[PDB]
Amino acid sequence: NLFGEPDEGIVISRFGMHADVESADGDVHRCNIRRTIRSLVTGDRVVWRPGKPAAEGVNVKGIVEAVHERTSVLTRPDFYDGVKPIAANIDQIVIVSAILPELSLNIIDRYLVACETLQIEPIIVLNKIDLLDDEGMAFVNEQMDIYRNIGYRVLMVSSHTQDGLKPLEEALTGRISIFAGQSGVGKSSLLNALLGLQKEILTNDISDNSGLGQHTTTAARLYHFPHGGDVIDSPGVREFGLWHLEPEQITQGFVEFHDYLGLCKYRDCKHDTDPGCAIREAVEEGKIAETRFENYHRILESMAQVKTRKNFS
Amino acid sequence: SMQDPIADMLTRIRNGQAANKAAVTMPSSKLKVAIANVLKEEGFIEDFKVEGDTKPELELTLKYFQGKAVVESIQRVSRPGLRIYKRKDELPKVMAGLGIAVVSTSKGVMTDRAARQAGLGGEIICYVA
Amino acid sequence: ATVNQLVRKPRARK
RNA sequence: UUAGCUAGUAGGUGGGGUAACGGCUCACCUAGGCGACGAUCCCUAGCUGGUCUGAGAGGAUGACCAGCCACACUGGAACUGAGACACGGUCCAGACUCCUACGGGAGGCAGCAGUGGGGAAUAUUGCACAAUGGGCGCAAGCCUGAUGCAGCCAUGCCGCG
RNA sequence: UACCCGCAGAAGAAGCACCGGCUAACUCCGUGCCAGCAGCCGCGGUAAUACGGAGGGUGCAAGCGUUAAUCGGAAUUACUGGGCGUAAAGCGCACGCAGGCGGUUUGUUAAGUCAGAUGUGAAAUCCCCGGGCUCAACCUGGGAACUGCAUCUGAUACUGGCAAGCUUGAGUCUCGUAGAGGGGGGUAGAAUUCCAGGUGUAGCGGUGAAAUGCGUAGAGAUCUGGAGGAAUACCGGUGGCGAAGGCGGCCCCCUGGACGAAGACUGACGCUCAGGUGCGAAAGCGUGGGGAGCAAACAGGAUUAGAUACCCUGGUAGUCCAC
Ligand SMILES: Nc1nc2c(ncn2[C@@H]2O[C@H](COP(=O)(O)OP(=O)(O)NP(=O)(O)O)[C@@H](O)[C@H]2O)c(=O)[nH]1
Ligand SMILES: [Mg+2]
Ligand SMILES: [Mg+2]
Ligand SMILES: [Mg+2]
Ligand SMILES: [Mg+2]
Ligand SMILES: [Mg+2]
Ligand SMILES: [Mg+2]
Ligand SMILES: [Mg+2]
Ligand SMILES: [Mg+2]
Ligand SMILES: [Mg+2]
Ligand SMILES: [Mg+2]
Ligand SMILES: [Mg+2]
Ligand SMILES: [Mg+2]
Ligand SMILES: [Mg+2]
Ligand SMILES: [Mg+2]
Ligand SMILES: [Mg+2]
Ligand SMILES: [Mg+2]
Ligand SMILES: [Mg+2]
Ligand SMILES: [Mg+2]
Ligand SMILES: [Mg+2]
Ligand SMILES: [Mg+2]
Ligand SMILES: [Mg+2]
Ligand SMILES: [Mg+2]
Ligand SMILES: [Mg+2]
Ligand SMILES: [Mg+2]
Ligand SMILES: [Mg+2]
Ligand SMILES: [Mg+2]
Ligand SMILES: [Mg+2]
Ligand SMILES: [Zn+2]
Repeated sequence: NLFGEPDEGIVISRFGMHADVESADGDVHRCNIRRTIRSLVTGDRVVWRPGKPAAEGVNVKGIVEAVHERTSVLTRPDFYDGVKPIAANIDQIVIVSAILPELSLNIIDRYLVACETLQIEPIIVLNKIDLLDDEGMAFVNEQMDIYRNIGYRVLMVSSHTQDGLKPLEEALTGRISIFAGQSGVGKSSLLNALLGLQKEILTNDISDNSGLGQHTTTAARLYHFPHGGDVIDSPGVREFGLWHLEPEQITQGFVEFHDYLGLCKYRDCKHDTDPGCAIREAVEEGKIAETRFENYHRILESMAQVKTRKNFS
Repeated sequence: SMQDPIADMLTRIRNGQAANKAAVTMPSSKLKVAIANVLKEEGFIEDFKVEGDTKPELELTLKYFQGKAVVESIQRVSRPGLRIYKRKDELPKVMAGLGIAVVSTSKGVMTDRAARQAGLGGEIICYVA
Repeated sequence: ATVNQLVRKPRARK
């Protein structure tokens, strides 16, 4: 009770019982939430009142009363958890990866399907590239040229080298960015080289395994660019929620496969065991790499294995 | 072991009375005769006989109503682990005076009703309910 | 339950 | 989640000591003494007749009444006296406050009230020896904040409008 | 002063809490899981006797509620008067001191207990019958009670002590029988792996499917010969033995208990157990050996989003023995 001025501000983070709310000038002011709020995510503009200070100048919290409408949303379902939105109100996502511990390609493909259902542009960014040799770097560059013909921008950086940070900053201003990736792919290190933030905490960095990666940093912490826009950190996530829509939307989740629809024999086609698939003829010709085609039916065979029990929102 | 043979005596009476046994036998002693002879004089049992001198064997004849237990329940009160003694005015009654309480004094074994005219106290043996 | 046990130590009142 | 404790310690002799017995004290002799039935150490506590609770057994507690012990700013000591190691007796040390001409002295409300302070919280800076009890004195008489009273405090009980 | 006479006129003299159930008492309106309420149960997002207010009522009374504290309820530290197969709880098991307890017959003692008496248990408080203050509270007479302790005189059934015993308890001897009881020392034959030789050829191996791995230096398979290691198929079974954990090829040596039969014999020699004492699955630790197979960590291949696990090919510690 005894609440303050209703105003518009950006929520910095989420802590379950309460949230960190930035005001209209840059004041860190933590607030709890209203009981009728169904969901609140990182970087969502809200209506809030900063309580009332009991002591003169010393206040504890305020409250977050109402939540504005969502421009975009990042909803990913889960077994025994349901559909949970992660972040919202964003224009650009940056897929961040590293060569250590692994650099897979199936992790790349299903964030592409999600961004086609949200009208967001993902950007492929590789880290830890200073540890390889130029024979190994040219092979990974060849594996990323497939991701260059499909229209997505690929910028290959390193935090301990400061290579290619300046072209990464110029395309990133004026927007908010999720640095999506797996556990221990250099998410916290790239935040240090771009922002110049306060070095007194500067992150939690524990990723030490035998052949794996550890997710030490929590869900999402909000900051600001020196030019403009915000950053959103991501957890170390190894999950794939494809409970959303029909497999017709899986065909729309890939860029170059748009231009090849309606060219096969039949009006409906599984494109794996069907005779006369023109999409399969495009892979056999070589205009589409076979790594993307074999992973495409791995997505379809994954829906034969995830769907098994049941799940609905 | 057989450290409380009076409790062993009350065990053999309560079993055969409930299990419709006609008569029981048990090892005799001087104290077991002085208790069963009182129960014969108080209408709870019928007769007692002794057998053997190097192995004294006491016998009891049971008693029924129409096949129902005359001695419904009996309760050992004092015991070798905890001795119980009362005075001539602190003698307790059983079922508010219906049942009798076997108390051994210096004038022999008698009931609490018989101890009023005797005016003595001592060791409570069993609550004959 | 045994009286001779409570000779050594009585019932512990909380 | 305290198991060993203890050398005047345990006992004996003799001397000394107090009103009285006694390691109460001293020299000597003996090596015992205490203790799993709680010695010793640590912490807490005035105790009891009782009150309260409970059918009783038990349980909690010790204000007012009464009995006893201990204490009288802290610590220690002795005198006086039949009786004190002495609340309004003394001496010494320490602490605190007061007086001072600076060298010194004065003081002990856990007595009746009363003030400061503490704390949720507890009273008038009153009257009288008329009675009771005690002290002194041959008695008269004097003294007694014991006590008898009165006021304040719906603080409790009881009764009435 | 109490008390009493006389005067005036109902004049000077009633409130608080509760009202869903517990727990005495019901309607209406406002409010909208917000505000609040609350000791418990839990009430209120569109009809709330539970919130706020009104009407009405209930329980009390010059008091009424709340908070804090103690006991009772609570048999919820169970002597009266609780439990321990699975709700909390029987030490992993055994030996055994102190402690507790003890068959049966007689005598003695009178310790415990019981009977009686004396002294004492201050008064007050409580209880009984009264008295008194107009009543009550309160004060007070006597009695009861204070279940206590000490001493003396008695009784001897039971318990204790002493004395003499007795045999059914507990033990001893003989004749026997069964057993993977333990310790020590040998020995057997399959099977596994290693090695030697012979014949012999393209896969062997492994899985849901594959792959790592192995093999033309001839694997695998088969046969002959040798070495090493550990375990004992069938018998073999809610079968046996051991205090328990446990214990299984056969044979010898040493040794433990259990049980049955016929009598003889000692005469309660007994039960139980705080501390104490010893045994005690497997893993692990220390020292020195030993090394097949299996197999943490780990190596490699699949699986997968990742595989750390599962699955597969290898493999150290360990598993083996002494201490
Ligand atoms: N050599 C090298 N190391 C790098 C580079 N970038 C990051 N690292 C190291 O990689 C590690 C992982 O970085 P970090 O940003 O903590 O990873 P993360 O993805 O944020 N982890 P998390 O999932 O917990 O949030 C750190 O030790 C960091 O120093 C790079 O370009 N080169
Ligand atoms: Mg991080
Ligand atoms: Mg002397
Ligand atoms: Mg004190
Ligand atoms: Mg006094
Ligand atoms: Mg003194
Ligand atoms: Mg003094
Ligand atoms: Mg004084
Ligand atoms: Mg005073
Ligand atoms: Mg104060
Ligand atoms: Mg109310
Ligand atoms: Mg309504
Ligand atoms: Mg009244
Ligand atoms: Mg309370
Ligand atoms: Mg109780
Ligand atoms: Mg119970
Ligand atoms: Mg249990
Ligand atoms: Mg056991
Ligand atoms: Mg008295
Ligand atoms: Mg009297
Ligand atoms: Mg009286
Ligand atoms: Mg009257
Ligand atoms: Mg005897
Ligand atoms: Mg073999
Ligand atoms: Mg004989
Ligand atoms: Mg080791
Ligand atoms: Mg494995
Ligand atoms: Mg070893
Ligand atoms: Zn097709």
